[PDB]
Amino acid sequence: MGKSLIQQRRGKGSPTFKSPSHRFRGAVKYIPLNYTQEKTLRGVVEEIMHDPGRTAPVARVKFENGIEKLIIAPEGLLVGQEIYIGPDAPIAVGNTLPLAKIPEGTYVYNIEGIPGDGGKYVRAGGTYALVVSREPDKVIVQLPSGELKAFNPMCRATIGVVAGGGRLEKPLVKAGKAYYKYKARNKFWPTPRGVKMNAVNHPFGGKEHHPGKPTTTSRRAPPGRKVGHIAARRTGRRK
Amino acid sequence: MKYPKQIRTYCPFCKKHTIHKVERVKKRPRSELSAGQRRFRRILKGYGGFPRPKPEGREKPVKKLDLRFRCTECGKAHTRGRGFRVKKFELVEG
Amino acid sequence: MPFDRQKIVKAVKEAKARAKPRNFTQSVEVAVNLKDIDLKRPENRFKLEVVLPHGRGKDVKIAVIADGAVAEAARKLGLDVISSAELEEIASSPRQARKLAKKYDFFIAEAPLMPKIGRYLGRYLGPRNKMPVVVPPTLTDLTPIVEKLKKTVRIQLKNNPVVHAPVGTEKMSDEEIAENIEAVLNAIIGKLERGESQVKSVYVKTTMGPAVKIEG
Amino acid sequence: VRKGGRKRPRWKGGRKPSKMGQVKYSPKKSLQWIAEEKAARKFPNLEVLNSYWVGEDGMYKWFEVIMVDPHHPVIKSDPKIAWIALKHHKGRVFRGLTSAGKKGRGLRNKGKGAEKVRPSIRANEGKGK
RNA sequence: GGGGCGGUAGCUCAGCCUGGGAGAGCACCGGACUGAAGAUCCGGGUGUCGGGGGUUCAAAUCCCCCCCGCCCCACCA
RNA sequence: AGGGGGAACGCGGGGAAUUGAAACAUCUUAGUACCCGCAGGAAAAGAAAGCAAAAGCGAUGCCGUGAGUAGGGGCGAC
RNA sequence: CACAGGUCCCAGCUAGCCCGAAAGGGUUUGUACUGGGGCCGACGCCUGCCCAGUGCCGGUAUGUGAAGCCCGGGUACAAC
RNA sequence: GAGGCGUCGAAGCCCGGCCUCCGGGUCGGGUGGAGCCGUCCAUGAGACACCGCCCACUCCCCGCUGUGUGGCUAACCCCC
Repeated sequence: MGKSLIQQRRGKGSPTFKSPSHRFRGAVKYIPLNYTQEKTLRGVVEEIMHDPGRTAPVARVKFENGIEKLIIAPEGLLVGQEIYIGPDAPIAVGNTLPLAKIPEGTYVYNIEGIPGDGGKYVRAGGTYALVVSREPDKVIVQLPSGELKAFNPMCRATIGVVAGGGRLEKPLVKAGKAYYKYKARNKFWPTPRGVKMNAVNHPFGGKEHHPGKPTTTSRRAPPGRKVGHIAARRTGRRK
Repeated sequence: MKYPKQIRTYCPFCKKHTIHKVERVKKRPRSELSAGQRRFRRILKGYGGFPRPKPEGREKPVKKLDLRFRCTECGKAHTRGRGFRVKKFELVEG
Repeated sequence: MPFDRQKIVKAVKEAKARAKPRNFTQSVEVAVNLKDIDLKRPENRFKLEVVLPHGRGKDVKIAVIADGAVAEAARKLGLDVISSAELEEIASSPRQARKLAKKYDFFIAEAPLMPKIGRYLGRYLGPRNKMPVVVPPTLTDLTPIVEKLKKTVRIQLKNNPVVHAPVGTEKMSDEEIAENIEAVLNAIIGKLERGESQVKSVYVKTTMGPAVKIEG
Repeated sequence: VRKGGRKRPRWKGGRKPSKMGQVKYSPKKSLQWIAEEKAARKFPNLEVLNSYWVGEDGMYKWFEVIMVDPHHPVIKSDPKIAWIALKHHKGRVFRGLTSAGKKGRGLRNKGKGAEKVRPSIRANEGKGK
């Protein structure tokens, strides 16, 4: 029958479906080598740079341990800003402190998933999380999705919004310019439609128009059968 | 279809005609029991031969009649040659 | 129970022991659980009589109607032999002040009289085996006279899970009543029931003797 | 060593059904024996005399492998144990002459059933186990 | 052939462990009512309650023997 | 003190399919082909928790025989 | 065929999805302005009606539902 | 089995909790201070006469045992 499909190739490490990692220069960590606590650490905004690999603004921060690492830029940033880390940091835009010291109702980004790993959530350009509710048991944060997630208040996070936006998703205009975005990322494009790709290539279609099986597929089905609407709970929008 | 509840016919045991009392032949379950059952311990992976149950009907509208005729004079049953095919047997009084 | 416990087993000799300051001279009770008790075999069901080897200790009232030579035979054994006149008195009125129903335990009849016995005395004497019923003997002058005078004890089965046939009242030596208890046991076990412990339990108990469970 | 049986390659063949078993096809080679081969490999010269199970955590099993220096006169002079001198005793672990091998190979039986394990397994063409 | 559930007044059934001559609604018939159109009232009963027997004090349903429908399972003993 | 080599043979693992059954899936091909590690001039087995003609024997290979016999098996081919 | 555009779908990251015999690995120097999968094919005007069937998804009183476990019978033990 | 129990203190009088088909029974306080009963046998089925074990629905202390759930960390594991 058929062979490995388009997603199945990605996982292999195939080079058409592998990101370049040498025109990339990203990542952000708050230095978890000195834990969440400890005021020992301050830095200076060294530069506002373009990160080529996230196609986004980034800020370079130069620490007083003498280490250069990126922190995701706020809006309104200007070089020569001071960023402070530790609980002894003042509550200010572009300063980083644990959740407990952060009051509710303020825009926040770059929150840790698990305490001491430099962020695992909210690292996207122009996108920001809002601190809705705070309890010393657990601090509830409102995600870019809209979903309230509970976090432990030992986690670090920074005050402000993330700079840019309208510049990480704007009109593609034409095929040439669209193409330039997919080299900056990794998505398989141009990709044809399954409906008139053979029943060897793809479960649906034939040579003619007509599907072969319905789009929405079981969640308990094996690999190599995740096509169409994958784990859908409902479909369409009109009768 | 109707047959009397008691009826006089030949008994080999006592070697004479006598009255017999009728009930149905009653057959056993499986799952211990037998040498054919022990043959179904090669269905571990035995998918083609005998222990895969050769999957096919077709599977016959009739059966024949099989009816114990039970002796009163010694209480031992017998089953014998018959050929009454039946699809709506009734036992009735007699 | 006045004394002992009813989950400890004793012998039948030392289960009955004479020791009463009461006015009452200890009434003896035999009570038994049946395991696999049914009513769809007559060999699970325990309705029968058993003749005790030293008797109850009080007499069974038998009233007899007999006709023919059986009437004479019945007289020889030490009986009045009452008329069928009595069936009419019983049946006709629900009187009290002289009624002789509620005072009989068994009846014998010769075979033509039996349908009347069933309907008439059944009304009054009823269940608890004070009416005559064909399963325990109530036909035949010959043997049933001899047993009733020999103080046979009467039995009928309360379905679920018990049967009780209390042997009698103590009017004799302690051992004599152990011989009585053995007969009652041998009739139950002789009827064949299913599985192990068809007599699940046996107990011997009294008004003011030992009250004990025994083997069985 | 990890618990369980062998974890085996998955086929690209188009074979018969009843040869597709992966967990319904099991080893005859014992884990105690595997432990020896890992040990013997690690240090090229030190040679496996025997091995035993030293207990287990229920997630893994532990075995202690006894190794001896193949050249070191001390063992050689005292005859209580001196089975290392001969050439055969060099490379004994792979072929199955140890405790673990002897037990796994079915030289444990010697009476009834000893019909296809005698003298050897591939003296009969692999009818043994 | 093994198990479970429902077949009850013309219909669909309630109570079935909550036992008796004993049920319920809805059709249907009769009566108001209406110029007509229209809406709403007031009466009536049809199964000891699927069959046949037993225990029970009065059991439809408990027990013993089953017909009819439905769902899950089954030839050579 | 070791790698590696060596004409085949030997030890331990891993282990197909065309084919046969007039097809085909158990079965058959076959523990074959093929793959990995490893020893020797033979290898390995080997001095009894054995046999079981209940009697008689006392480590172990191999050849002839026991025999196409017991047993397995769509009870079909084998 | 691609295509810009349009739609529908899932997932808070110790994720979704997928690769590997294993040890592990891709997407990911990624983090919902993300990235993964289908369907349609610029722009203008529109996209009616149906869940009976088939698929997906959530729930499930009641019914049913394996092995393990438990109890009773059997068996001097075991099969059953 | 038509009788059994008691002056260690009982009916019968006065109240409390009480359930219910308001049938009638149980039950703690006390007055008391020595009987109340069944027989007759009405009643399809007979005796809180007395003596035994029991069957309905059901409730509770104690002993044994599962699962469900929440806390803990000492295993173990995921993150840096």
